[PDB]
Amino acid sequence: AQNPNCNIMIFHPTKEEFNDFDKYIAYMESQGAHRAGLAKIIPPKEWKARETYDNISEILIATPLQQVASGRAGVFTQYHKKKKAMTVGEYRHLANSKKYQTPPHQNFEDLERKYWKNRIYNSPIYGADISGSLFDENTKQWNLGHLGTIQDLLEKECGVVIEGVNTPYLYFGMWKTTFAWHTEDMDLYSINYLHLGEPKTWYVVPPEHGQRLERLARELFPGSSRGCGAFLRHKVALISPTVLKENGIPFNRITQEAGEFMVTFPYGYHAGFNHGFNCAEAINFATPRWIDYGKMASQCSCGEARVTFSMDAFVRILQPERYDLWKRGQD
Ligand SMILES: [Zn+2]
Repeated sequence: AQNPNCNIMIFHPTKEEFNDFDKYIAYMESQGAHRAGLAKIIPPKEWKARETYDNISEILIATPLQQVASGRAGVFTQYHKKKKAMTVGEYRHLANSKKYQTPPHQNFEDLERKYWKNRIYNSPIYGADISGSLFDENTKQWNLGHLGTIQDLLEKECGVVIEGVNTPYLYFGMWKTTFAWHTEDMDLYSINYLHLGEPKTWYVVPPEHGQRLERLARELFPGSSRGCGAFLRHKVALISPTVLKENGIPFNRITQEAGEFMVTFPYGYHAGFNHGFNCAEAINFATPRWIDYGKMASQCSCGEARVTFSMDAFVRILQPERYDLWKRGQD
Protein backbone atom coordinates (compact mmCIF):
# COMPACT_ATOMS: atom_id res chain seq x y z
CA ALA A 1 0.00 0.00 0.00
CA GLN A 2 1.45 3.35 -1.07
CA ASN A 3 1.85 6.21 1.45
CA PRO A 4 0.77 4.20 4.55
CA ASN A 5 1.57 7.07 6.99
CA CYS A 6 -0.81 9.29 4.96
CA ASN A 7 1.78 12.06 4.45
CA ILE A 8 0.95 15.11 2.31
CA MET A 9 2.77 14.49 -0.95
CA ILE A 10 4.17 17.21 -3.22
CA PHE A 11 4.40 16.81 -6.98
CA HIS A 12 6.54 18.48 -9.63
CA PRO A 13 5.03 17.50 -13.05
CA THR A 14 7.03 18.11 -16.23
CA LYS A 15 5.46 19.95 -19.14
CA GLU A 16 4.54 16.55 -20.69
CA GLU A 17 2.95 15.31 -17.47
CA PHE A 18 0.96 18.55 -17.02
CA ASN A 19 -0.83 17.94 -20.36
CA ASP A 20 -3.52 15.56 -19.07
CA PHE A 21 -5.28 16.59 -15.86
CA ASP A 22 -7.23 13.32 -15.34
CA LYS A 23 -4.19 11.15 -16.09
CA TYR A 24 -2.06 13.06 -13.58
CA ILE A 25 -4.67 12.85 -10.85
CA ALA A 26 -4.73 9.05 -11.42
CA TYR A 27 -0.89 9.04 -11.23
CA MET A 28 -0.89 10.89 -7.85
CA GLU A 29 -3.33 8.31 -6.47
CA SER A 30 -1.17 5.47 -7.80
CA GLN A 31 1.54 7.01 -5.52
CA GLY A 32 -0.89 7.05 -2.55
CA ALA A 33 -1.42 10.83 -2.57
CA HIS A 34 -5.11 10.55 -1.65
CA ARG A 35 -4.34 8.85 1.68
CA ALA A 36 -3.37 12.23 3.08
CA GLY A 37 -6.62 13.86 1.87
CA LEU A 38 -4.56 16.74 0.36
CA ALA A 39 -1.65 17.08 -2.14
CA LYS A 40 0.43 19.95 -3.48
CA ILE A 41 1.22 20.32 -7.19
CA ILE A 42 3.93 22.69 -8.33
CA PRO A 43 3.40 23.59 -11.99
CA PRO A 44 6.29 23.29 -14.53
CA LYS A 45 8.52 26.40 -14.51
CA GLU A 46 7.29 27.49 -18.00
CA TRP A 47 3.56 27.42 -17.10
CA LYS A 48 1.46 30.50 -16.14
CA ALA A 49 -2.19 31.04 -15.16
CA ARG A 50 -2.33 34.35 -16.95
CA GLU A 51 0.07 37.10 -18.05
CA THR A 52 -0.27 39.48 -15.05
CA TYR A 53 -2.61 40.44 -12.27
CA ASP A 54 -2.51 44.21 -12.89
CA ASN A 55 -6.13 44.66 -14.05
CA ILE A 56 -8.08 42.83 -11.34
CA SER A 57 -9.00 45.84 -9.11
CA GLU A 58 -12.49 46.32 -10.62
CA ILE A 59 -13.80 42.82 -9.81
CA LEU A 60 -16.68 43.24 -7.36
CA ILE A 61 -17.05 41.47 -4.01
CA ALA A 62 -20.82 41.85 -3.83
CA THR A 63 -21.02 40.54 -0.29
CA PRO A 64 -17.82 40.59 1.79
CA LEU A 65 -18.16 38.50 4.92
CA GLN A 66 -16.82 39.39 8.33
CA GLN A 67 -15.88 36.20 10.29
CA VAL A 68 -16.89 36.59 13.97
CA ALA A 69 -15.69 33.92 16.39
CA SER A 70 -17.24 32.50 19.59
CA GLY A 71 -15.56 30.04 21.91
CA ARG A 72 -11.98 29.71 23.05
CA ALA A 73 -8.67 30.14 21.17
CA GLY A 74 -8.34 26.49 20.07
CA VAL A 75 -12.04 25.50 19.85
CA PHE A 76 -14.38 28.01 18.30
CA THR A 77 -17.16 28.57 15.79
CA GLN A 78 -17.51 31.51 13.46
CA TYR A 79 -20.41 33.20 11.80
CA HIS A 80 -20.48 35.34 8.72
CA LYS A 81 -21.72 38.93 9.02
CA LYS A 82 -22.53 40.52 5.65
CA LYS A 83 -20.76 43.74 4.74
CA LYS A 84 -21.37 46.34 2.00
CA ALA A 85 -19.97 45.66 -1.51
CA MET A 86 -16.39 46.59 -2.36
CA THR A 87 -14.05 46.18 -5.32
CA VAL A 88 -10.98 43.95 -5.07
CA GLY A 89 -8.97 47.18 -5.12
CA GLU A 90 -10.84 48.46 -2.07
CA TYR A 91 -10.62 45.06 -0.42
CA ARG A 92 -6.86 44.88 -0.99
CA HIS A 93 -6.37 48.32 0.55
CA LEU A 94 -8.42 47.18 3.52
CA ALA A 95 -6.42 43.95 3.90
CA ASN A 96 -3.22 46.04 4.03
CA SER A 97 -4.49 48.59 6.62
CA LYS A 98 -3.14 48.71 10.17
CA LYS A 99 -6.31 47.03 11.48
CA TYR A 100 -5.99 43.94 9.26
CA GLN A 101 -2.38 43.67 7.93
CA THR A 102 -0.24 40.59 8.66
CA PRO A 103 1.84 41.23 11.81
CA PRO A 104 5.63 41.02 11.68
CA HIS A 105 6.71 37.36 12.25
CA GLN A 106 9.80 35.12 12.05
CA ASN A 107 8.47 32.42 9.66
CA PHE A 108 5.41 30.28 8.83
CA GLU A 109 5.56 28.46 12.24
CA ASP A 110 5.66 31.84 14.08
CA LEU A 111 2.57 33.09 12.13
CA GLU A 112 0.71 29.86 12.86
CA ARG A 113 1.43 30.37 16.53
CA LYS A 114 0.07 33.97 16.38
CA TYR A 115 -3.01 32.83 14.40
CA TRP A 116 -4.09 30.23 16.94
CA LYS A 117 -3.29 32.42 19.89
CA ASN A 118 -5.04 35.57 18.57
CA ARG A 119 -7.55 34.73 15.78
CA ILE A 120 -10.66 34.80 18.00
CA TYR A 121 -10.02 38.39 19.15
CA ASN A 122 -10.27 39.84 15.66
CA SER A 123 -12.86 39.57 12.88
CA PRO A 124 -11.28 39.43 9.44
CA ILE A 125 -13.25 40.10 6.28
CA TYR A 126 -13.23 38.01 3.09
CA GLY A 127 -14.68 37.59 -0.36
CA ALA A 128 -16.03 34.08 -0.72
CA ASP A 129 -17.57 32.00 -3.53
CA ILE A 130 -17.50 34.69 -6.18
CA SER A 131 -18.36 32.86 -9.44
CA GLY A 132 -15.55 33.62 -11.90
CA SER A 133 -12.08 32.74 -13.19
CA LEU A 134 -8.68 34.45 -13.37
CA PHE A 135 -7.24 31.87 -15.81
CA ASP A 136 -6.40 33.23 -19.19
CA GLU A 137 -8.66 31.82 -21.91
CA ASN A 138 -5.48 30.71 -23.72
CA THR A 139 -3.98 28.76 -20.80
CA LYS A 140 -4.45 25.16 -21.94
CA GLN A 141 -3.06 23.12 -19.01
CA TRP A 142 -4.74 23.02 -15.53
CA ASN A 143 -7.15 25.79 -16.40
CA LEU A 144 -9.77 25.49 -13.66
CA GLY A 145 -12.55 26.85 -15.96
CA HIS A 146 -11.75 24.18 -18.56
CA LEU A 147 -12.10 20.96 -16.51
CA GLY A 148 -14.61 18.22 -17.38
CA THR A 149 -17.83 18.59 -15.38
CA ILE A 150 -19.07 16.48 -12.49
CA GLN A 151 -22.34 16.10 -14.41
CA ASP A 152 -20.52 14.54 -17.38
CA LEU A 153 -18.46 12.35 -15.07
CA LEU A 154 -21.65 11.11 -13.30
CA GLU A 155 -23.29 10.47 -16.74
CA LYS A 156 -20.20 8.62 -18.07
CA GLU A 157 -20.03 6.29 -15.01
CA CYS A 158 -23.77 5.83 -14.32
CA GLY A 159 -25.41 6.42 -17.72
CA VAL A 160 -27.84 9.02 -16.38
CA VAL A 161 -28.09 12.48 -17.93
CA ILE A 162 -28.57 15.21 -15.28
CA GLU A 163 -29.09 18.99 -15.24
CA GLY A 164 -26.53 21.36 -13.67
CA VAL A 165 -23.12 22.84 -14.46
CA ASN A 166 -20.29 23.63 -12.14
CA THR A 167 -17.93 26.53 -12.64
CA PRO A 168 -14.96 27.91 -10.66
CA TYR A 169 -15.13 30.34 -7.71
CA LEU A 170 -12.84 33.17 -6.59
CA TYR A 171 -11.75 33.88 -3.01
CA PHE A 172 -10.13 37.07 -1.69
CA GLY A 173 -8.55 36.68 1.70
CA MET A 174 -6.63 38.58 4.32
CA TRP A 175 -4.61 37.81 7.47
CA LYS A 176 -6.69 35.49 9.75
CA THR A 177 -9.30 34.73 7.05
CA THR A 178 -10.44 31.26 8.18
CA PHE A 179 -11.78 28.09 6.55
CA ALA A 180 -13.65 25.90 8.96
CA TRP A 181 -13.19 22.08 9.16
CA HIS A 182 -15.19 20.41 6.34
CA THR A 183 -15.22 17.95 3.47
CA GLU A 184 -16.45 19.06 0.00
CA ASP A 185 -20.12 18.93 -1.00
CA MET A 186 -20.98 15.25 -1.78
CA ASP A 187 -17.38 14.50 -0.58
CA LEU A 188 -16.13 15.59 -4.02
CA TYR A 189 -12.53 16.39 -4.85
CA SER A 190 -11.48 20.05 -4.91
CA ILE A 191 -8.71 21.88 -6.66
CA ASN A 192 -7.43 25.23 -5.43
CA TYR A 193 -4.98 27.52 -7.25
CA LEU A 194 -3.37 30.39 -5.28
CA HIS A 195 -3.25 33.12 -7.92
CA LEU A 196 -1.50 35.88 -5.98
CA GLY A 197 -0.44 37.32 -2.66
CA GLU A 198 0.37 35.74 0.67
CA PRO A 199 0.22 32.02 1.62
CA LYS A 200 -2.54 29.79 2.84
CA THR A 201 -1.87 27.27 5.62
CA TRP A 202 -3.86 24.03 5.34
CA TYR A 203 -4.74 21.31 7.90
CA VAL A 204 -6.05 17.94 6.73
CA VAL A 205 -7.27 14.69 8.23
CA PRO A 206 -6.66 11.45 6.16
CA PRO A 207 -9.97 10.22 4.64
CA GLU A 208 -9.45 6.88 6.38
CA HIS A 209 -9.57 8.75 9.75
CA GLY A 210 -12.43 11.18 8.99
CA GLN A 211 -14.71 9.62 11.58
CA ARG A 212 -12.21 10.32 14.39
CA LEU A 213 -12.50 14.02 13.55
CA GLU A 214 -16.32 13.78 13.51
CA ARG A 215 -16.30 12.03 16.89
CA LEU A 216 -14.14 14.81 18.44
CA ALA A 217 -16.26 17.56 16.86
CA ARG A 218 -19.41 16.07 18.42
CA GLU A 219 -17.70 16.29 21.83
CA LEU A 220 -16.34 19.82 21.34
CA PHE A 221 -19.51 21.29 19.80
CA PRO A 222 -22.19 19.47 21.77
CA GLY A 223 -25.13 21.86 21.02
CA SER A 224 -24.20 22.00 17.32
CA SER A 225 -24.06 18.19 17.17
CA ARG A 226 -27.49 17.88 18.81
CA GLY A 227 -29.19 20.19 16.25
CA CYS A 228 -27.73 18.33 13.24
CA GLY A 229 -26.32 14.85 12.46
CA ALA A 230 -23.95 16.34 9.86
CA PHE A 231 -23.20 19.69 11.48
CA LEU A 232 -19.71 19.96 9.96
CA ARG A 233 -21.59 20.56 6.67
CA HIS A 234 -22.37 24.00 8.26
CA LYS A 235 -18.70 24.89 7.82
CA VAL A 236 -18.45 26.93 11.02
CA ALA A 237 -16.23 24.87 13.38
CA LEU A 238 -12.48 25.31 14.08
CA ILE A 239 -10.21 23.09 16.20
CA SER A 240 -6.48 23.95 16.52
CA PRO A 241 -3.64 21.52 15.79
CA THR A 242 -2.82 21.62 19.52
CA VAL A 243 -6.31 20.36 20.40
CA LEU A 244 -6.22 17.78 17.58
CA LYS A 245 -2.87 16.49 18.93
CA GLU A 246 -4.17 16.42 22.55
CA ASN A 247 -7.05 14.22 21.39
CA GLY A 248 -4.94 11.90 19.19
CA ILE A 249 -6.47 12.97 15.86
CA PRO A 250 -4.23 12.14 12.89
CA PHE A 251 -3.65 15.18 10.75
CA ASN A 252 -1.05 17.00 8.64
CA ARG A 253 -0.33 20.60 7.76
CA ILE A 254 1.23 22.39 4.78
CA THR A 255 1.53 25.93 3.49
CA GLN A 256 0.45 26.75 -0.07
CA GLU A 257 2.24 29.70 -1.73
CA ALA A 258 1.22 31.78 -4.76
CA GLY A 259 1.59 29.82 -8.02
CA GLU A 260 0.84 26.44 -6.35
CA PHE A 261 -2.11 24.05 -6.75
CA MET A 262 -3.63 22.09 -3.91
CA VAL A 263 -5.94 19.12 -4.51
CA THR A 264 -8.26 17.80 -1.79
CA PHE A 265 -9.44 14.22 -2.00
CA PRO A 266 -12.88 12.64 -1.40
CA TYR A 267 -13.74 12.74 2.33
CA GLY A 268 -10.54 14.58 3.26
CA TYR A 269 -11.51 16.92 6.10
CA HIS A 270 -9.67 20.20 5.77
CA ALA A 271 -9.35 23.65 7.34
CA GLY A 272 -7.01 26.60 7.12
CA PHE A 273 -6.12 30.27 7.19
CA ASN A 274 -4.73 33.03 4.96
CA HIS A 275 -1.39 34.75 5.89
CA GLY A 276 -2.46 38.04 4.29
CA PHE A 277 -4.04 39.52 1.17
CA ASN A 278 -4.42 36.80 -1.42
CA CYS A 279 -6.57 35.57 -4.24
CA ALA A 280 -7.36 31.93 -4.88
CA GLU A 281 -9.57 30.06 -7.36
CA ALA A 282 -11.18 26.71 -6.70
CA ILE A 283 -13.59 24.21 -8.20
CA ASN A 284 -14.94 20.77 -7.34
CA PHE A 285 -14.28 17.84 -9.62
CA ALA A 286 -14.92 14.10 -9.79
CA THR A 287 -13.26 10.93 -10.97
CA PRO A 288 -14.61 7.34 -11.18
CA ARG A 289 -13.10 6.71 -7.71
CA TRP A 290 -15.30 9.48 -6.22
CA ILE A 291 -18.61 7.76 -7.11
CA ASP A 292 -18.66 5.45 -4.06
CA TYR A 293 -17.78 8.41 -1.76
CA GLY A 294 -20.64 10.42 -3.21
CA LYS A 295 -23.05 7.54 -2.45
CA MET A 296 -21.93 7.48 1.20
CA ALA A 297 -21.65 11.24 1.84
CA SER A 298 -23.38 12.58 4.98
CA GLN A 299 -25.99 15.21 4.36
CA CYS A 300 -27.32 18.13 6.35
CA SER A 301 -31.14 18.31 6.44
CA CYS A 302 -31.50 20.89 9.23
CA GLY A 303 -31.40 23.88 6.81
CA GLU A 304 -27.98 25.21 7.85
CA ALA A 305 -26.04 23.96 4.86
CA ARG A 306 -27.93 25.51 1.96
CA VAL A 307 -25.88 24.63 -1.12
CA THR A 308 -27.23 24.73 -4.69
CA PHE A 309 -29.59 23.28 -7.29
CA SER A 310 -26.44 21.70 -8.76
CA MET A 311 -26.15 19.30 -5.81
CA ASP A 312 -29.80 18.33 -6.13
CA ALA A 313 -29.15 15.83 -8.92
CA PHE A 314 -26.20 14.21 -7.18
CA VAL A 315 -28.31 13.52 -4.06
CA ARG A 316 -31.26 12.52 -6.26
CA ILE A 317 -29.32 9.85 -8.19
CA LEU A 318 -26.66 8.69 -5.73
CA GLN A 319 -28.74 8.90 -2.55
CA PRO A 320 -32.44 8.34 -3.38
CA GLU A 321 -33.31 7.33 0.19
CA ARG A 322 -31.88 10.61 1.61
CA TYR A 323 -33.27 12.84 -1.11
CA ASP A 324 -36.71 13.73 0.26
CA LEU A 325 -35.40 14.60 3.72
CA TRP A 326 -32.45 16.53 2.28
CA LYS A 327 -34.75 18.35 -0.16
CA ARG A 328 -37.13 19.65 2.51
CA GLY A 329 -34.08 20.76 4.53
CA GLN A 330 -33.34 22.79 1.40
CA ASP A 331 -36.91 24.21 1.60
ZN1 LIG B 1 -27.39 20.82 9.53
